[PDB]
Amino acid sequence: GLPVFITPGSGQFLTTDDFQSPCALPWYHPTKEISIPGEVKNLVEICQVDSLVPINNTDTYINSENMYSVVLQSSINAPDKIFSIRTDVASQPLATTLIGEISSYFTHWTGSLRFSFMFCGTANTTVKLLLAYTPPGIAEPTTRKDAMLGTHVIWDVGLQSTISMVVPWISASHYRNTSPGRSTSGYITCWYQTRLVIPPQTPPTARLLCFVSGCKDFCLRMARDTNLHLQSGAIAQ
Amino acid sequence: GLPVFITPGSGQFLTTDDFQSPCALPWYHPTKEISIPGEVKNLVEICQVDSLVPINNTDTYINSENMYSVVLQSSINAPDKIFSIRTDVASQPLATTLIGEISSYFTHWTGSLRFSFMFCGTANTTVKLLLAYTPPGIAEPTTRKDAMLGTHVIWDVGLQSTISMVVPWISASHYRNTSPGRSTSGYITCWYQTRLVIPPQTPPTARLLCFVSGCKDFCLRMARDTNLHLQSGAIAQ
Amino acid sequence: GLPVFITPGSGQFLTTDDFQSPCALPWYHPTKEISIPGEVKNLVEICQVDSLVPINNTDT
Amino acid sequence: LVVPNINSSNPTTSNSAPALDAAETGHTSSVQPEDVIETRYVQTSQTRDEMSLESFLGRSGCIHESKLEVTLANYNKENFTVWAINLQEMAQIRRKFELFTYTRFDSEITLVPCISALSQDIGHITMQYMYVPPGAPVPNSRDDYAWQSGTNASVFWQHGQAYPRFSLPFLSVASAYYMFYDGYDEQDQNYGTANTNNMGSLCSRIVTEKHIHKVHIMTRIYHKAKHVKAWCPRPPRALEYTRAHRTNFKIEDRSIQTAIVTRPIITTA
Amino acid sequence: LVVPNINSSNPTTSNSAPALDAAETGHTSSVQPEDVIETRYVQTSQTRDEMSLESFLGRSGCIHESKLEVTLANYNKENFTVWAINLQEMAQIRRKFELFTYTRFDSEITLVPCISALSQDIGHITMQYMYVPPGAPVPNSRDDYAWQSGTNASVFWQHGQAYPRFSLPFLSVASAYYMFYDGYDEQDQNYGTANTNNMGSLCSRIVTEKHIHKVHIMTRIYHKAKHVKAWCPRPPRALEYTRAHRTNFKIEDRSIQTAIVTRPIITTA
Amino acid sequence: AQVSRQNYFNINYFKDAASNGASKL
Amino acid sequence: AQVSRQNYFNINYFKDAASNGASKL
Amino acid sequence: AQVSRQNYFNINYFKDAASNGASKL
Amino acid sequence: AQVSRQNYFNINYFKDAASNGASKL
Amino acid sequence: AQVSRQNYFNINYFKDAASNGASKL
Amino acid sequence: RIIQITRGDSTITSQDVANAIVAYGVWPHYLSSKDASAIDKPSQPDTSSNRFYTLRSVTWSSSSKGWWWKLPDALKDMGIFGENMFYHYLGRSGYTIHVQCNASKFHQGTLIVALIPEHQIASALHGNVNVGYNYTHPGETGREVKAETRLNPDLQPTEEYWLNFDGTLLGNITIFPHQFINLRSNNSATIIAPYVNAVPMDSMRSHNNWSLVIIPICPLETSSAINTIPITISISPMCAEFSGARAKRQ
Ligand SMILES: CCCCCCCCCCCC(=O)O
Ligand SMILES: CCCCCCCCCCCC(=O)O
Repeated sequence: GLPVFITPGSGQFLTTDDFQSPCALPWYHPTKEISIPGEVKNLVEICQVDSLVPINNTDTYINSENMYSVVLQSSINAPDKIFSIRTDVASQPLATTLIGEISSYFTHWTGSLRFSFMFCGTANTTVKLLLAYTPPGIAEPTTRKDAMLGTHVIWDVGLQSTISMVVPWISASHYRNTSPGRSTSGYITCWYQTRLVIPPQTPPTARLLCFVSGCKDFCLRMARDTNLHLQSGAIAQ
Repeated sequence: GLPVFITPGSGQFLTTDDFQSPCALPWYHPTKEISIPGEVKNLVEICQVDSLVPINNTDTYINSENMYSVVLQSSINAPDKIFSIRTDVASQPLATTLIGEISSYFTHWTGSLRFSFMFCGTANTTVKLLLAYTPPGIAEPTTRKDAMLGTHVIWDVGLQSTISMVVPWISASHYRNTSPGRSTSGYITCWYQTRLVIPPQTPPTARLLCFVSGCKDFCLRMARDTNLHLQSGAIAQ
Repeated sequence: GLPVFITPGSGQFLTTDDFQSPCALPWYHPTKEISIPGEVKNLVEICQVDSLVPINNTDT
Repeated sequence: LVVPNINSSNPTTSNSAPALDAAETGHTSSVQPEDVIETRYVQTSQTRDEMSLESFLGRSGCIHESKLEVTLANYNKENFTVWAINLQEMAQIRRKFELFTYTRFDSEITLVPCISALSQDIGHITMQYMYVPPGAPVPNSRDDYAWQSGTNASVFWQHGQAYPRFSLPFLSVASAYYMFYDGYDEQDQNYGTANTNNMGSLCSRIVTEKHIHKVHIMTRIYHKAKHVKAWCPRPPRALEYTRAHRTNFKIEDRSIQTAIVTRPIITTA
Repeated sequence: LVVPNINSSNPTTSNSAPALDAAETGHTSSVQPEDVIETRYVQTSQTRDEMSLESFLGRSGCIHESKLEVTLANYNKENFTVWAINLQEMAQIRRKFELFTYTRFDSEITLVPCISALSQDIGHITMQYMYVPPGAPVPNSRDDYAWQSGTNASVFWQHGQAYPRFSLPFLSVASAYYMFYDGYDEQDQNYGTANTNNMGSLCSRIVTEKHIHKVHIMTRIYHKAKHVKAWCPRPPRALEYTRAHRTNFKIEDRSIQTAIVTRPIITTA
Repeated sequence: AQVSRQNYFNINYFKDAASNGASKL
Repeated sequence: AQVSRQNYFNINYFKDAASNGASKL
Repeated sequence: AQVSRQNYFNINYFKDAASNGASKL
Repeated sequence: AQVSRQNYFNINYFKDAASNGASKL
Repeated sequence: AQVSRQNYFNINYFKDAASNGASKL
Repeated sequence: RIIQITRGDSTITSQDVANAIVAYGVWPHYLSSKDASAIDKPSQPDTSSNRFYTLRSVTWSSSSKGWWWKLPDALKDMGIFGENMFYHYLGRSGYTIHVQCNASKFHQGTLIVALIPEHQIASALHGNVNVGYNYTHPGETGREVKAETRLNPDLQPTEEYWLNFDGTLLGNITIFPHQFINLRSNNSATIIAPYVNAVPMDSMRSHNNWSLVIIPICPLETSSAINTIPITISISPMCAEFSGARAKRQ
């Protein structure tokens, strides 16, 4: 027959290969497809949906709904820091959000992150906050002055209870690793720009919710297994 | 299926083969290319750049910058030999130059060599030198008369401090081995044509630098591993 | 991939075979040919040249 | 599949605040970099192919490890295995598919049979793997008549042979597989996907007749989805799995442990 | 790729001295044979293809020798290997790539697994090689769940099988690999390419279940660059290498020894 | 037939579609 | 397609370019 | 020749019809 | 070339006629 | 291409001429 | 022989050049949007940062073995350029390096002036040691080959100037953009260099792109009483761009 020459690699099983193989059920006709709402075609569709960041991840609020909100105080009359988080998509606390979870199935990422905040106080409660993003190469800011020297938004909480801020892609390389070592993409810090003011007979504190999702910008590459889930034993049948 | 006939050689691993193989990261999209100055496409580009020949390779000057220069003397009033070297690209002392190092990754060579010299004495110091190339088949010259009977250049060191001389390809065969046995491509010898003359109160000696590179002529073939580098042990991680 | 069927003879080494095989020195360019008088193309050219017959092949 | 370019942006002083919205609506914000900062014009060049479902799910992963310990004493009585097929017993694969409520795809199955020598030699070993759809007779011994495979599909592997592989078309009686099922039996029992996901069994036997070498044969089964479609994304599993077909997560004498790591103070990143 | 022809040349008596120049300028001389001697017309016929980067770097060379000594005592606890991938541990390959400051290419990896028999027989041995990108869980034992390879790429080899081989696309997050890096950590540590060249690990395990034959498996890994590009040539390494990712050359109680050979007198070639 | 890639050759060799390789995006 | 050589047959069989053989000079 | 399927490539390689694969319906 | 049978594909792969298969009747 | 013989099929599969089979006379 | 280079509000003249070298044949230019990664507008200070900065002079004597400086490190303290370098995460710049050294027609000596990309220095000692951040960041002072006892030496770079400080032979250093200053012919060397990196912009504090190495290949000799002469370096950033502004890094 046709003289052939066998090439290295022949006969191996590479789990990410793409070859054809004989069908064990010849002539079988599968069930017709019907219309089911909600089809997903690409994982980026999930990365673009907002999910709550467990910003209050301390031992006190840890296995409850409280890890998802921060409490603002009317008794504070100072430019205090309210909270901060690293900007790396798969770092804690972002890691367990939708976008952090999908990012953990890949090795590199790029793009801008959209952070949104929802103020949940009374309709008569007001406040102005400073939301700031500090590009890398420096320690996270400990004073409002140092924070505002970076990218920031001054949020007036009045009739709209929500705001969105974008952390732009500012990196030397086009992509970054989802597992960062001694590396950072920066920080997001929140500060009192003015004060949480309330009229008489109104609760003196109010909560804030923080969401994250990726922009049109966002992209992930090099699929890998996630470090965010385990199997330490058999799964019973 | 298609009747085929397996050919000898099948299944072997030849390190210099050229076959396709499945990609382990399907669909992966690599980082875009950006403009980086200095692209190299062919090793000959390196062979064509001048590098200093460690012409003074004696135990005295050996691990220093002095192995790269020769000292001329005003006290010599005679047609003395200043230095000499074999012309074989990978022989010592040429071996560790850029062109000698690249040549040591190949088995055969051909082409002309360009040798350049730079006089580093005072602007008031002068001299005329005889640079000569002796084709093979004879012992290296021991007298200026025998040297000049070959290919040569008489260099007047005046206002230009540099000169280039070309050692032409003169060989029976079209190529020569980079590892020569009982063989030579000839010699380059340097002699006082006149004398190193200086005015009063000027240093009585002056240095000379020698460079080598290949001409448009130059070509190497049959890639092989270099004899100019070793690994006698593990490289620590 | 393409369904194939292995034929008897496969994998054998027949010294008078005629197959292609990978080159161990890829991209290598051999020395140009120069003119050398006396090229022979076929053994019959030699058979057609006279040579002396050792007709007196005795021990003496 | 291209990611859009980052356009040039300028200093705005306006009445429309694109940064301001209401998330109460259940809609995700539409703010892009250009709305919040004076953006630079960058020509992004990223394909999104690797993030497609085909790419994400189209990778072979282990779904079952079948161990056959060959007994020489009752050679025909035993020496066969039975496994009710499912994608619920190995975590890595299970978690990826459970990111969706319904999935539909063809399956590529690759087998990796490994013979463990427990005697001086292994002789000649041949295995038979038969797919038994629900209702077909399940083998009861190494020499059961069901191994005749008159109509079921069987695949044979012998020592020395490359890894077996074959495809299966989408198998459900429904239009998609149920990754989750908020329902029961016709008898008000078995809450979950145990009802919906009955794909029959994969049975195997050592075909070689009685011999004198003890061996164990471990065949790992790998599954890769092809020509994939999925609907209704779900949050990823946050805890270890404990059972097949059930979302149960409680473990005895052990606290709930998620992948969230705590920190002392929330004002330090 | 053609080398130019040597043209005919005649005796010149002129005011322009092509042989005379100034190398102070940092420019290499342009003198060809015809400028210095009465040259003969020769029709050169040499291609320069073999001197191309593709040809020079496009050859398979050993970059790692992975030794797995199978222990029968704690069979599942050990029997796996981990190696942080890099081209710095074997001299021949390292020196060739370090002739450039930045390189960019796809990689072809060929594996040469050799089983060393330490018992009467070797039975049936099967190996699994898995590529673990940075961040993915690294296996901790032979039976780690990470070997399920739900999404990482794994390749299997069994005794009798031809040499495995597969390609990897250019892997960096940058536009080229750094062969050298005059920089540090974000913490002012780890000077060198240790920062820039983090490609993850190559892990392997013997897949066959517990058996009774002691064996050692040495898998040598060969790497060949394909579709190569390189920038900014550098002088070749002149001394033995001592560490990965560092240009250090000092060895304890040993003098610096280059490949230059000394001679007694410089007036004798 | 021939297809471009992120040019290569490709045809189906089996009669059942389940046998085919990965889908084109 | 067919290419000349320093004539031979050559086509790509895989969908990813990294799989291809040595580059043409 | 090429055939559609419930498109793929198919030709007969042997000289006796008994050698052929399953019949087209 | 293609031949009918008591249709199939057939070409010679070797340079010597003795190598060919059975003769056509 | 196809060649006559003392007809058969033949093409070169490698990029270096040294790889080719015996020369045509 | 005559050069005049005008940069910001600065002009260099040299009546004895070996005309200027443009490293790798590429003239410096601002980063193109096609190669860009970061998405914010880069600040371009122009004439306030793209001007000549003269560093502290070094003395060339008969026993000198060599010196090196690293860029952008050498300019970290230089006016507006230095400021931008630390207020921004990312920076990018090309340079015009003008090395000046005059003597007399009765002096002889030769310097090699090389600009090396990614000059990863070797450490002084054997064993598991690496070069400490402080030692590859000497500032405008640069580093001079002194062969004689320094500190925490397990953190020091090598002094083997003839091995290019990195295990390759001086002598082949000519493969890098370079010029010679041979006293009988010239009194300056000028190298114009574009930005060279595998990323479009980078951290200037963490990564030095170019290393400027100066080595006396032929010693300074003269019968004049003026037997040591200085070597002065003036460097002008070109097309400097910065991005990722925030507080100043200390
Ligand atoms: C015969 C080899 C095994 C074939 C396995 C493919 C079946 C997937 C069914 C998915 C339903 C589920 O278990 O949740
Ligand atoms: C999975 C098999 C190993 C793949 C090795 C290719 C990676 C080359 C990275 C070059 C950077 C360096 O180590 O200097």
